[PDB]
Amino acid sequence: STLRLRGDLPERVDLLNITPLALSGLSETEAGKLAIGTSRRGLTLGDVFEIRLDGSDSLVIEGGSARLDRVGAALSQGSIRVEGDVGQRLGEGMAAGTLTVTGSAGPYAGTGATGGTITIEGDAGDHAGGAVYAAKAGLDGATLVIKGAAGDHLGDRMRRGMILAGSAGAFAASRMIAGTIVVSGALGDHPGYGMRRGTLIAGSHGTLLPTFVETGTPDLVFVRLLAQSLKHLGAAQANLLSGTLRRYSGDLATLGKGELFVPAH
Amino acid sequence: MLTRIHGGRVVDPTAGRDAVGDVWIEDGRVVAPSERAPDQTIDATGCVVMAGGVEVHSHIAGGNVVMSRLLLPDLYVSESAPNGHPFAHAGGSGSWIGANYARMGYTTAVEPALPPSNALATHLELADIPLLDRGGLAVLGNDDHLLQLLRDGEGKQAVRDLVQQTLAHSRGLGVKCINAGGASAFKDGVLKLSLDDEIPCYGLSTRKIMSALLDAVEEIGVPHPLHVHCNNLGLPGADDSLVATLEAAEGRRIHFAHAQFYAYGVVDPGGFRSAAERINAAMEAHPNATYDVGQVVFGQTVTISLDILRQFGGRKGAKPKKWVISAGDAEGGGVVPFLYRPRGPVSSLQWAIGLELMLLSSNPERTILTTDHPNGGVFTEYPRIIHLLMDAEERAKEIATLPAIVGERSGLPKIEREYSFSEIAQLTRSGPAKLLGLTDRGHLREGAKADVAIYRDDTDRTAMFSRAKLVLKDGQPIVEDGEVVAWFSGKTLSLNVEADAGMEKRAESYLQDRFGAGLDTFAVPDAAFPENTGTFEDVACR
Amino acid sequence: AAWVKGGAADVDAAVEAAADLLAASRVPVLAGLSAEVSALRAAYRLAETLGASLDPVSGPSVYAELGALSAGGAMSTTRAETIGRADVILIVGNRPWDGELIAEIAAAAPSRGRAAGAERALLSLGGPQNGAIRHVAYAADAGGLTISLGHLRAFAKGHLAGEAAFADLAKRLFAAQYGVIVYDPEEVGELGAEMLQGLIRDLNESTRFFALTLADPFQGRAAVQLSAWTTGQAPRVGFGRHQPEHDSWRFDSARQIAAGEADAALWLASLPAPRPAWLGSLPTIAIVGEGSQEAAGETAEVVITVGVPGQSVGGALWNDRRGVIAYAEASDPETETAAGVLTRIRDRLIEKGVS
Ligand SMILES: [Zn+2]
Ligand SMILES: [Zn+2]
Repeated sequence: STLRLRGDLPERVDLLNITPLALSGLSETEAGKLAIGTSRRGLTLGDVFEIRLDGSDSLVIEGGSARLDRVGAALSQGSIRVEGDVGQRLGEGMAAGTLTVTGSAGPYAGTGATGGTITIEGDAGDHAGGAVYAAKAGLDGATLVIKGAAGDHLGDRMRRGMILAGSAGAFAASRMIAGTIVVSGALGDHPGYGMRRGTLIAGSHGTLLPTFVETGTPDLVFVRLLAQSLKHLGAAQANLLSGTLRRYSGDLATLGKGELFVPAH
Repeated sequence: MLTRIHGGRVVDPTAGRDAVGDVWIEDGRVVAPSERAPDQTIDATGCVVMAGGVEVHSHIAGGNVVMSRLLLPDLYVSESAPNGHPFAHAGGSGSWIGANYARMGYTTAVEPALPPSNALATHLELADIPLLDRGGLAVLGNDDHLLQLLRDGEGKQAVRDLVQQTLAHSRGLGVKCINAGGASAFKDGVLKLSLDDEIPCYGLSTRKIMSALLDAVEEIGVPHPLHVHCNNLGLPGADDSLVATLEAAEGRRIHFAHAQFYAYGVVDPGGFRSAAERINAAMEAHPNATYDVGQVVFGQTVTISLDILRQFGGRKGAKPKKWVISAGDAEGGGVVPFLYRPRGPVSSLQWAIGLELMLLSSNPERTILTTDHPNGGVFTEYPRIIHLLMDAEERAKEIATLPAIVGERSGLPKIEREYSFSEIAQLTRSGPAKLLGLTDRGHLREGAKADVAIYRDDTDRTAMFSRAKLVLKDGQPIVEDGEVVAWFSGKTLSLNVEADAGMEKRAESYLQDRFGAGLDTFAVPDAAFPENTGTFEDVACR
Repeated sequence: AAWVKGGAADVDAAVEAAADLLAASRVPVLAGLSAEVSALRAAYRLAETLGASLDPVSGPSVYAELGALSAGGAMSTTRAETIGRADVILIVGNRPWDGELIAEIAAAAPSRGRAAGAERALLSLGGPQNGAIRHVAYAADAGGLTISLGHLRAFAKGHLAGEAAFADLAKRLFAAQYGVIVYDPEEVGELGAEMLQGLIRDLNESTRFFALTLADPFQGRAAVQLSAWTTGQAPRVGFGRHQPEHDSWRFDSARQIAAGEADAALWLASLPAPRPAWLGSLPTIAIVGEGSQEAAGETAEVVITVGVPGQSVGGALWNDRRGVIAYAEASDPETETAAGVLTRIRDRLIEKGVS
């Protein structure tokens, strides 16, 4: 199933429940009439894309804009590939499957994702992997891979899962409930503000919070397991765990059960 | 316009009517059967005909009700409403709660927590509720003004002047008190408070404040007695607190709010036993007493209460784990979300005690049905509770799924009596309106307001009462076959009383020194409302 | 007087011109929202019929507080009870020093509660070191107030060693009877407020502590109150799908205009509010007070002068001192009201839909 983007979007568009499982059930002509526009004038799937449909669990959106909200949200089966850039809330509440984006992504991408793998070959926006307004948690178990560089508040109020970023902005791992975030490169200022539990690993790091204290250079069994987990998934961040790392305890403002690992020297 | 509603089983327990007959209404009021042809005729095949439903205790407006929608935007589901009335299907909104009450046949709903400080915003919120007529119960017993009056012993006359001033300025229907002195004790570091315990800085009991408010209410002559929120809500041993508070009234007219949360026996000196039988026994020994139940509904909800002393006590039990406590001016308010586990040993007992208190009552007019919305549960579950009271075999169906503790610690499975329509009309219309003093609402006899609820007969009373075949507001049909057809604004009932001129100037100097603002900031002017002078309707004081 | 195109005075015709502009747009926006509750009520009622989004100018400050309390909750008090009961007051930032609130606390000791009549201790984090009012000032950390707030909570939790600057502060706070931490959510931020509100939760394990969340001066707090009971959700709500969709990010007027999503917008400013500077870029309808500088017809496509509440006409406004909605009568004032204009534009839009 391929959706060829006809042109530029005039308004924001909500691609929720536009999962290949749902499209397969609906008829090809009937699926075109499905309205996805936010505005009162609205927009239907036929107005936005050139719909070519087949009974498969694989979906490919050819062409993308930064006005594609909730793309891949609540995906429970199969795969969705976006050859282009996308908008906010990439795979909000994704149950399982795979979701790959060639371009960059909008803010709040990956919220509430339970299972599956969301891959952004480009760069992620602010609040990537973070909780939306009033949200109980951000990432809730699906593994999020950002080949590029994420913005501010990466993994904000993250509950479960794993984040694999190339580079990260300021206030990363803020309000983190639990999980693991491994950015291979740079990390912004004041990381892990309000961190309760979790594991943050970065190559570079900015100014640390006064509430983060260094434990030392401990050879832990968990590190060996996390390294082998990254090796098996083909992660570039797998090499970062090869050497000896420096540890910092989770922010003392909340219960200090979190941690931060940075290479020794 | 003359209207004839014939064929239906008319149920009016105040007149003794439980038989099929005609109901004639002219000019929005029930009239005697006119021998002339009516303009319109409404046929009810079966379709038991009752008066307009009256709700006595429901947190429908206030600054705390606003806070709950901010803290829990997920609580109430908003469905798509093509060609629907504005915000009627917008879950949680004032229009949503108004439209849903009308669908069940209710035409009057009373707010129990009207703060004298934020009276305008609470009444602006009440006014925006459509269709229903609404009311607000001014809350006293925790503001420095009244407590300084009691500390000095200014006399019953001086207290009456202050209770009159606040009732007039806040435009309230009656007087309420939520854990007397509990707020002015929580602010001074108190965590637990009983009806006799001395409260700091004023050296007085909570019964001292309650007895003083009981005098003022009888003196001024409010048709609705003192709406009382007892001490130690939800704590094992509150059956001992409610009973001692009832005996502290000394025979005066009172009304206990959401008494279900107080019928918790102490049992061993880790657990709690049902005290419904002990409370129902004291309620028959005191004829001047009345109470609304506050039945617990399984599922996610939120507890909105001005009892900041108890809401801070149970703050750590909130699910989801987030809470808003505000200690301001008088009582402020506390909002903690609570989930009643569907199989929970604590929740199942709370659900059983709610029914048990109603099943034990000799007179359902004194045992008014409420859910303490939303603290106990959402008001939309009234048709279910009516179905559970009327039908014994469906009550055993629900008891079958609940754990053994229900039978071992309550006795609800042993009491297998069914409730009748005349007794359900005492729960929902007759009793509540008689308590609130609204003589023209609880009944269908000639002289009543044309507030009529027609329910199409069904063995499944849940569906029977969820969607009413026809509901009338002052003679005009508002909902038909369970769907709202009309969309207009009602009127807020306020007790007509005059503020003492010598008391108004005395309070002005007090408010200017404590807040830095005059009475106009506490006032509730008609010009602020969408309907100038058309939003309020006077109620005479007996 | 009204203005349409080049200075069309007629008020009735300006309502028709505003109705035509909103009907032709697909993404409408209702910014500003600095007026009476009656006007806010009519603005939300118009957006429901229109299918528009709303955003008050106080947006950033409002959602800085709302963002922290919708997820973490709050432990708050009022201004009068802080002046009346609090024995130790912590002043975070520089914004609370603007009002007379800081002088009212210092001038007189508490008159109510357990700690009434006792010596009052005033501590300041991030405030000016030398002030006319005597207080104990604590230096803010290099990172900022938000970093300092997290730093301070660590000493209060007992996680950091003693003999530090914030260690003495933590010792002074726990030794309290009625504690109040005054802060402005705008300048502190969403993260700092959730931390600040958490520090209060840790402080309440020993003594009673509260927060005095500062109010915005552009009626934003009343808009929250009204929107909550009208729509069931906070402001920044959109009615494109007939139901109120809450999205603090999507329905942010500053975000929408910069991206180019909104075609038309309505500016509601009966009381003075900062000009948004985008009025000329897209077709706008400006409902503003007669006294304001925005009265001229150059500011927006359609400009309608209404009565300034509390000055020329009566209206229920947010009371800074009281902390609630109160009705303010006109101070020495037939003029048109913002509620009367928004209702007439809604009536004309409904009229166009029938035929
Ligand atoms: Zn209450
Ligand atoms: Zn209550």
